[PDB]
Amino acid sequence: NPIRDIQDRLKTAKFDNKDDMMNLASSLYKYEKQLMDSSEATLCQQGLSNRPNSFSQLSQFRDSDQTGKFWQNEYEACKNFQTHKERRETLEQIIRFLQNGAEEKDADDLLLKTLARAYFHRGLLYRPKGFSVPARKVEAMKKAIAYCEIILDKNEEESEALRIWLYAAMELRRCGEEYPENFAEKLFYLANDGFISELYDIRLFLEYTEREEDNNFLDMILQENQDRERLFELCLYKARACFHLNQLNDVRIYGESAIDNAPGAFADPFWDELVEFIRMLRNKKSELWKEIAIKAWDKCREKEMKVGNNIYLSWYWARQRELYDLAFMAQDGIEKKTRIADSLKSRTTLRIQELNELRKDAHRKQNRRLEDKLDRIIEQENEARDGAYLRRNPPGKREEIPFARLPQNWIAVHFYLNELESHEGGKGGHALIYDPQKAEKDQWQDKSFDYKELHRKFLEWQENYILNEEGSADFLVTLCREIEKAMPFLFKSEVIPEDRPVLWIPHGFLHRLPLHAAMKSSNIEIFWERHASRYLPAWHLFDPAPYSREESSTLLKNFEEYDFQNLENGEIEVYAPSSPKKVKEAIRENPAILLLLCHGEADMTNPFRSCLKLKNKDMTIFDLLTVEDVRLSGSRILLGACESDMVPPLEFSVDEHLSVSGAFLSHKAGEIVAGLWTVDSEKVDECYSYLVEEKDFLRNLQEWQMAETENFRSENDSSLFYKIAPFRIIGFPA
Amino acid sequence: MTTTMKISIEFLEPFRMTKWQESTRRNKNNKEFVRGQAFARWHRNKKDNTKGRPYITGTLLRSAVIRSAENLLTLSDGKISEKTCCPGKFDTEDKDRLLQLRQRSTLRWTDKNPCPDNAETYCPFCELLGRSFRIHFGNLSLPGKPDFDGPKAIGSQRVLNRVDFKSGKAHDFFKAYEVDHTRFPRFEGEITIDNKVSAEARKLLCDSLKFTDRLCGALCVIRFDNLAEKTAEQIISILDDNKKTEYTRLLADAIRSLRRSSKLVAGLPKDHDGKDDHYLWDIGVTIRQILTTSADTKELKNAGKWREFCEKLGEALYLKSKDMSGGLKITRRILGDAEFHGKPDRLEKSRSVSIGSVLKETVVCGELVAKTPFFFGAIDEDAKQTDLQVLLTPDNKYRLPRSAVRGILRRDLQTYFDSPCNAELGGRPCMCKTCRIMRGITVMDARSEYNAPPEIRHRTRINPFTGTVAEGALFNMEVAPEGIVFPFQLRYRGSEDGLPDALKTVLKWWAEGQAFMSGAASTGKGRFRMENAKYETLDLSDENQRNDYLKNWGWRDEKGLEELKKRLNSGLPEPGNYRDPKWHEINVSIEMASPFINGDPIRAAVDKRGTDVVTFVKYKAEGEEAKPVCAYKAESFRGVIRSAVARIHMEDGVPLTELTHSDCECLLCQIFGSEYEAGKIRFEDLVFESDPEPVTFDHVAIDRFTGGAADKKKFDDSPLPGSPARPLMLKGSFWIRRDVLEDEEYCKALGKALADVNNGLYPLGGKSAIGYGQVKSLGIKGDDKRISRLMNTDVAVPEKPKTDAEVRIEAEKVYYPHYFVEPHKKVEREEKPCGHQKFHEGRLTGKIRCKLITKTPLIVPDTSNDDFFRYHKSYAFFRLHKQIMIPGSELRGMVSSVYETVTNSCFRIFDETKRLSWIPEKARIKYKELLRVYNNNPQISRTVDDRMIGKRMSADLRPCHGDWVEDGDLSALNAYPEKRLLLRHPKGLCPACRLFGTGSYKGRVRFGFASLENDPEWLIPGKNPGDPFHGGPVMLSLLERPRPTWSIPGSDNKFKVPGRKFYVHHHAWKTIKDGNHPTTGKAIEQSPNNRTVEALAGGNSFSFEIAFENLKEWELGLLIHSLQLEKGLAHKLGMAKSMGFGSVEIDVESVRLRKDWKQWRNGNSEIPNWLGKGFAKLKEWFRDELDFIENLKKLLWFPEGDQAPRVCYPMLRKKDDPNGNSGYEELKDGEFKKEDRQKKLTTPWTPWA
RNA sequence: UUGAUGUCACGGAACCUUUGUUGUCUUCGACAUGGGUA
Ligand SMILES: [Zn+2]
Ligand SMILES: [Zn+2]
Ligand SMILES: [Zn+2]
Ligand SMILES: [Zn+2]
Repeated sequence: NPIRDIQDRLKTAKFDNKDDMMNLASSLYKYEKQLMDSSEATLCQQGLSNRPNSFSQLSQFRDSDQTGKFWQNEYEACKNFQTHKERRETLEQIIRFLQNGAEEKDADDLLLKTLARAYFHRGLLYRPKGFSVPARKVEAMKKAIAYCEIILDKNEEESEALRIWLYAAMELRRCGEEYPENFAEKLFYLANDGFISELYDIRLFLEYTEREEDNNFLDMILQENQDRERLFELCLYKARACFHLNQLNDVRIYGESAIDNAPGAFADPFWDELVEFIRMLRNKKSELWKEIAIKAWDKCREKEMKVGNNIYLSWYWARQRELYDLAFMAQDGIEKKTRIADSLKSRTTLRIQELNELRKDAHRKQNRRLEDKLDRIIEQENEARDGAYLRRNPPGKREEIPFARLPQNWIAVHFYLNELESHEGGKGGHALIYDPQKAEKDQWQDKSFDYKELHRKFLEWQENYILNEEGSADFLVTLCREIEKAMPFLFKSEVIPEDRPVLWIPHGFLHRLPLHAAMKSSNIEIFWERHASRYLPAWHLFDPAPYSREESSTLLKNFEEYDFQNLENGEIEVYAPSSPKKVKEAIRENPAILLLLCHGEADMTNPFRSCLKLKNKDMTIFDLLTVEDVRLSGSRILLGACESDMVPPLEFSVDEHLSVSGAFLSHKAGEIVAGLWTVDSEKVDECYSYLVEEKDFLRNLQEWQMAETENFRSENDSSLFYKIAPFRIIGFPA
Repeated sequence: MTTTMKISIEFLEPFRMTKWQESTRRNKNNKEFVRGQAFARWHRNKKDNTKGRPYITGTLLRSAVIRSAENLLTLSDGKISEKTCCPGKFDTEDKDRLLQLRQRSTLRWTDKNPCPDNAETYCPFCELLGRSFRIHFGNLSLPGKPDFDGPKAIGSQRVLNRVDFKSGKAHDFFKAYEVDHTRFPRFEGEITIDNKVSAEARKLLCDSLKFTDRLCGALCVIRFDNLAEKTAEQIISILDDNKKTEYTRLLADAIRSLRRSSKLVAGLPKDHDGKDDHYLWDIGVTIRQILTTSADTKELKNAGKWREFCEKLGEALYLKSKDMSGGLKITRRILGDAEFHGKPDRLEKSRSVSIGSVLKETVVCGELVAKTPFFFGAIDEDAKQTDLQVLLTPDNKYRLPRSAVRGILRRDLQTYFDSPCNAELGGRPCMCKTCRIMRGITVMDARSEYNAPPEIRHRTRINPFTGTVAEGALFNMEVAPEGIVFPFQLRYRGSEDGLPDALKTVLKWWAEGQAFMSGAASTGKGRFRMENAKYETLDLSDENQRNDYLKNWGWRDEKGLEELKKRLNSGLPEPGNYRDPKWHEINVSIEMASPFINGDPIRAAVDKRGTDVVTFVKYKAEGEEAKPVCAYKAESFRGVIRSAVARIHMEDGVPLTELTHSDCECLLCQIFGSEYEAGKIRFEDLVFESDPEPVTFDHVAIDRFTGGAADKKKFDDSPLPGSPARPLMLKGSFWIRRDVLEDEEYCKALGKALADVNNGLYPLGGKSAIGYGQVKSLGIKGDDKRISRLMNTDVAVPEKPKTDAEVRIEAEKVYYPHYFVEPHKKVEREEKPCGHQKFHEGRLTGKIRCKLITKTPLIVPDTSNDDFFRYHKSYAFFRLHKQIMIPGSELRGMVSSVYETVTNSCFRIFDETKRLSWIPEKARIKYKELLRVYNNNPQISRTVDDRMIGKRMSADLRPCHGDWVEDGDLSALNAYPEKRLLLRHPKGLCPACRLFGTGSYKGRVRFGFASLENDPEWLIPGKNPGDPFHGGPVMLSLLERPRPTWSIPGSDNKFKVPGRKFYVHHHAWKTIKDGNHPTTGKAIEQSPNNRTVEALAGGNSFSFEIAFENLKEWELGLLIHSLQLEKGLAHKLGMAKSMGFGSVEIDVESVRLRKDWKQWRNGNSEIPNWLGKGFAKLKEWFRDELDFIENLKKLLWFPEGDQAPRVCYPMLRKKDDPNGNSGYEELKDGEFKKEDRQKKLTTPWTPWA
């Protein structure tokens, strides 16, 4: 016990020796800290034996009389725990106890260094909240730099103080904040001092040599051992040094080694360092960044979580888009570029808070098979933050569908928006077409365009539509004209031959545009007059199947504002009181034709929380995904206004969101029909009545579009064209 | 040539200002400079010092005028008088030269392209823009241009945070200055025109100037036409000279609390006697005299001067006292700096939208009434005495910040829509429902007439293991009172027909009384209610209405608001789609049948009454006055409920009371919140359903050796009285979220905790060891029977066994009143006692029902009034609400003495410092203490002992946590924490201290009050034959202190303490009933030295309660034995035990045990087992050395019939007795020699004559 | 003390976590004085 230890130390005390005084002070401070925190040791209710001698010794010791050594030892005791929570709480305690002692004017170098290191570690341990770095982290690094600066005001060549200062400066540079003052001068004072054999100073030495053109340390850097646990850091630093030494073959070999041996979580700084290295090599005109970027993308694409069929999940990384921009430009083959572009579509990326929320929902829904994997991902991401500082390194694929599966009477069109290329002043857009009835070598084409004006017009139309609803038909017309003017190759008849339906696979904001309704500049012709159209969220969802066999229909409606004449008083069965129970029964019934005319509400933070508004209940899309014994193979679905209702406003041009279309695609639904924006009730009634009256859906949609576009063109009515426009088909049955 | 135009702007609210920066930093890459662009500016006369004045630039006014002109043009469909207006130009080829660009969407009213770049004429809008200087906007400055020392001379800096919605905690903030409009209400400038501007352009400029409604973050109207240091030094010097340095913090707190009024100085408390000899205010001149003259001085006569004087003294004393510590210095305010500014992007796309020609403004007016205390955090860095502080204006008035009101509106709108907004600072505006609604809302800043000082509450933290307050856990918080009324105003400019449905629903929620608007909402702070609401709609699309609005400036000054309020209509619209609130109210009713107390040392020291402990009282704002009322703290209630919830739940085998709860996700954290989250339940203060005044109860500590009152602080408390016949009713409510009410697990946990609290296991308030705060029942309402569902054999007890004590009583000899019981020389100590953090397995928790029956006249005087029957004093039997009672402290002490003697524990209460009596440091101190013996006594020299009385007994038998008796002074180690270890025993706690507790450990037994169960039977008939509830008087003989020198004759080392004093049972009260003396037989005469009392007779019956928790089988066996001793033994209780008064007997009748949280069992069929286990434990400790047990049984042997022993003290000499008995003078040189005295006094029942 | 064809800062709640608790019968009999004596 603390009292027993104090008694033992007091028994053998020498007033001229030092070690006795340090031990006695350490025991007293330990007892006082144990008194500070309400631990279980407070139940001890004894005193000290030999009262006169003990009192005399205590009085003499207090009259004669380190804090810094004790708190240092506490710090190294903290620096080898297994749990980040334990490390964090211990660091909080250490900082809280050291504040006043350091604030005292006559503070010592050991005390100030300990506090600075504690601040640096706590700043490193901070967690993310949203789209930007926390401010507490930056303030912690600033505090560490302030402590090092006050130490360096008095003393000049403190190795550890200079190292901590440089670590804080480099981490600030890694964050959005720019460098501090005198950074080059300090980096020059430490370069002059000497050479340390540490992974976490090799970065500083690499920066110094790359800045001041001094390759003296590269020999020592390259001649390091290979008996460590973070071998990828050695491989990357050796590759950089060899590149400074022009030993390009060695650079390459270290490149494949580093890419082959890499960690899982993206919180490790290794991935950011790799991306920075690739960008530097590209800027320096060395033609091996292409192969390095290709291999890095190939390694990186396999990190994802499978929830539900045809749906995948991932954790957010800032530079993934940039890396996928660097790999796309590196690739030369058109088919490989198409694969790289398709690697991003139909994928959901979430943050720590969203992952925790979905884990809680799964726990409430009793899904161990998913909860365990979520906990593994969360704890891995949490633990992989300070692995570089603490010298630790804790430890699938999917099949590819050949492009030859397309029929002989179809054309496939892919899209991809290269943000980095657009920022470089070039044409960021890319249209990648494919043609089955041509020579094997000449079966692919690459077309480029600019999308800045199109994005501006889309934003203007979206703002107007949100503000005044129907008072934006002219803006929609302008948007369609902009689409046609920005992609003129659709109307040349040599790239896309006549009588050949097209299959659109958009990427980014192009999902929410009517590409099938492009207007060519009073003679005006519409795109749909020449070819039909289909849509797919991604190419890897391609899986043709036949239709159903039994004949039946079902209607699920929660719309009291409008009564659908033909739909209700017709051939299909009517269920006005549509509850979640009856909805589940309908999905499990496997009908031939299904309709769902209800409302919805979006969710901008968690995509899985978007709700369908039913009678006295709200059914999230996640609940739709997690339904047992679902039978919908080879069945058509007509949907309603909910799909257009639960779409959040777009913010970034390369953003994507999941909806009921994807939810029903996960159930292998034969087809889906839905609108892009708020549809009209009477037009919905007429169109769906025609669609259920006939069998084929593509022919129905084409004939209906021609029938009503005749009436439109008879008078040039933008308000009517606004009603004709929002209609499309998703899926590809047999 | 040009023409000038004077301009003046008058703010209706405080406006924000930015800090000075160097010209090098004044660029577009500086985030702070870019952020501080819409505020005012500070100009320095010279850049060395901060002397200067503020100003406003003309560019901001130009931008505001342009925005107003655009709004007017879209309202008017692009026409001024006869000329159409082009949409203007906002495109620049060289963007790098522009410090700031436009992010909002420009308004659209026409389809024509802008004018040509080079043209001979321009539209009025283009002329106003300046595409041809046409219009020049000057700088706005104060009239006369005065100079101030710095920015802090006109305003103060305030922190403004951003609160996360999902969690409920802020992670970043920013700072800005604030200047009050009362002192700095107006600025003036000029506008110059080039004498060629069209009349249409001038009309548009005038209309835009009138339409501009706010600037610099405030609403505006634009028209065109030193004894404290000395006193602190004196007080500190006096305290240092008198060595009373430990009371500095308490003195500072008292002096600070005196700021309420100067009349409190005249009514400072006094000592018990009534003279000016207080332990705090008369340390010295004296502190009382210093404060008196300070209040007397003419310059401090003023109230504000007195207030600032008291605050300065408190701060100075606090800073002086802070440095006296000698250990680790912890800091609780840490790791909060998260300053962050928005970053407006420069690559933003340019957009244009058409909102339409329809526009309506809806005005809403009312009040905001504070139903509970509120707390708006605003901590000043210079004032360090108080931890948490509130926001006040420069004239010391409460404030209701627009920032807080707007944030609460945004939170409520998000709650209604059920869709959090994840927008980030910078970029184009967000386009969600909440942001769209909030973009058109305007709110005002209010203040109150009430300007009294704030009231401050203290808070602590309880150690779950030892049961006492945690070490170094004390902090205080300022709280504003309840009942303050703030004016309320709200304007919504939008295109919708009336207000939105979401706003209507939120306003209805506020009207119903769910405006949780302030901080500290967990402890029930800041609930408001909207009342006297009025509203109207104004259609600005109409030409005449728009012209009237522009002419009257929209009625924002008071002179227009007066007419607008006349035009207003009473009521509020009902919503179309109403959604229920997120919180539900639960009512609480508590019934208490015992006294109650909630300590507050600051009020105890400040109040005129000299009581040590007082109850908590809070003030209510009645207009511009205050009204104290007694209540129970919401913090204390929350702590009790949380402990009850935690102590019965476990996580992976670990009780929740042991976990750190830092970054935790346990049931307790999810329900009650944590540092990283917000709680889901809010507690409010409870108020009694009456206005009962406090009473006064006084106590005393009895020395175990002398038998008199130890020289301790005679203490008293002021609880609120209660009785079984007149219980205390306590009422209140707490709020619970709907999700918690839906969660079955949380409902079950809360129900279990409430059931345990209702069963009577968790007392409320302090001093519960003596029966204070016993909850009789508890119930709740308004939960739809979801939590109250869980809030829902008698064999004859064995009789006592016959005693074995045998004593021979002759009928010729006279005996002595008291004898000593010599204890064993072995005490069984233990270092670690049982913990309070859970209900340990294998231990028993339950209740005991006792039954006390009187056998001899009992006296328990009521000392509130010392002249009941008419110098000569008089007293009456203890009564409370006209009901005869016995306090629980008397029974606790009576049982504790016998338990200590049985278990052979330490002397629990003892006077170690007393020194008896009959160059080096030893000689002088003996001389200094000798003069006080001569100079103070009611009645060759003394033989002063060289050692204190504490050294005259075995070290094992001294108190465990005692005083310092060894040579040397511990005053050196006052600051250092190791002082306590030099006072405690090296081996731990004895069995008595384990059960009844000590100063650093909580006990495990609680004693309740006792009630008489029948009509009283008085010893003497009363004055009124028709009043059987009052008795007559009886005159007792003289009573005097004991003399310890009788049991310790000489100073030789062979004399030691003999043991514990005990009194015998006899029938000498018969002579006291008559007028005869006990021993001389003469008549007792009235004198101012003796007393008169009211006494009961035999046969009366009482009954009381004992509660215990975590007791082993052997511990409970000995406790029951100490109550029901034997058949033929009796206790002693009350006053005048030496004369025979006050022999009682206890009889146990029922024992009930606790099995789990719901099921209780009758434990009457296990008393023989516990008694057997108790005796076995004594055998192993003492095999056959059990002689103190039988000596105790001899002294407690009650005489039977056919026996009448004669017991009385001897007289001094043989010349003063009619009976011819021996005397003290001849007994000393007789059988009672010095070398044989101790042997005689140790044998029970031995005669002296 | 501003600079001009471009300022949503009424674009941001100082927010979140801690029982003034613990220990005490309003109790009661031996002297007091300096020398006395020599
Ligand atoms: Zn113009
Ligand atoms: Zn928003
Ligand atoms: Zn917890
Ligand atoms: Zn003890």
